Amino acid sequence: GDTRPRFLQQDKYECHFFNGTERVRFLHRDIYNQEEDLRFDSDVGEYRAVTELGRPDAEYWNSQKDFLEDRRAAVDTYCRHNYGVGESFTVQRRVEPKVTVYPARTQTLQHHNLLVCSVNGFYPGSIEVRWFRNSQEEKAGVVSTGLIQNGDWTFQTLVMLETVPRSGEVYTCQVEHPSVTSPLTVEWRA
Amino acid sequence: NPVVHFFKNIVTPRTPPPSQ
Amino acid sequence: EEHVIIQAEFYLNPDQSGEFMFDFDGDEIFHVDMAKKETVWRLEEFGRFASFEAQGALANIAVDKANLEIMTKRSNYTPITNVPPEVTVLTNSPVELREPNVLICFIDKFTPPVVNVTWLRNGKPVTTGVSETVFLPREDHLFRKFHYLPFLPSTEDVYDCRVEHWGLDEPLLKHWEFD
Repeated sequence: GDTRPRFLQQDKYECHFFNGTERVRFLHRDIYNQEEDLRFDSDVGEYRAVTELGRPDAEYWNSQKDFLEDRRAAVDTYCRHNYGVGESFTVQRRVEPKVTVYPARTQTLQHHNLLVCSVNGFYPGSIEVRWFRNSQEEKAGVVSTGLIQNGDWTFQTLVMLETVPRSGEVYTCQVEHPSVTSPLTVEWRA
Repeated sequence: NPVVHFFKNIVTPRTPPPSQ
Repeated sequence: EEHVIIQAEFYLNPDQSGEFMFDFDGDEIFHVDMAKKETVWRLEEFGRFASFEAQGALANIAVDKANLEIMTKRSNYTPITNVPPEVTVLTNSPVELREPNVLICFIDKFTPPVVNVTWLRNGKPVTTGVSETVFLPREDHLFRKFHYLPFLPSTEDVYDCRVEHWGLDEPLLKHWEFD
């Protein structure tokens, strides 16, 4: 029942890495409530107000030679340093997907068959999941939940396939992920 | 001297008072 | 672009809540427990390769509070607009009776970063073994958050994730049950 006005202050120090640390872009974003008002982009070299609220600050910080020089070295002293420290368990993190196939536990339309290909606990998020009706990618009648974050450095994604149970058919879910040298496959005995 | 690797944080400075 | 590391911090008035965390491609590397004054690694293994002096975070937060006070006045005391959360409940993995699993309550796209989340089993609150993440940053400056509930699948149990937020007309309930 607390309806008092809230006032929020956010500050984000961003380090964007391209091709290893070949190219690094440092960014300081100051956000009031939900509006970024001040920003320091390593590509610009100085603070600049994004909204009027940051104008006073941009003018002040820029007039601070020492400070301004420190922020100009962030790409190295801050960004590359941290990247070096965390690379081993972040940039290099890799967890193989656990693939399982099964028919949806709930069905609407009863002559068709909803097959579910669950790809669980993988990392990085980059992944390719495809269906194959014996040796023909059923690019049609395929719906996916898209990439889903579990919040614990693992992703999951379900790719459903609408089918019609016919004797002799052997559906196969094929998964490609950077954690494996060859694609993972799981067949479904119809 | 095992050596410890620390993540570094940017230090946020205090905004000056508006004055008057 | 390939990888992004973000040091995200915030201070909220009048709640007087502050947060300091590091994000790597949308996942939390660690955050600092303001109360215990200690760094908390998202995955235990992280702290075995890196360290972070929590005192550094505490100093930044005290500064953020001081800066907020000035910004609040400078803005003519304009408060933040409540943006209600999107809530989804899912399982860590495909369920199977008697196989331990985890229920995930994902609270997304909301602000300010204050939310009350509760887990309900057959209508009664449950807290045994539950855990949660701090508020995670979004590029639009709203927030994300995860709540977890380990459980033993049962065809007789019905679970709810109950979410409260000032931007909601009523508390929200997201249902999940074996089926």
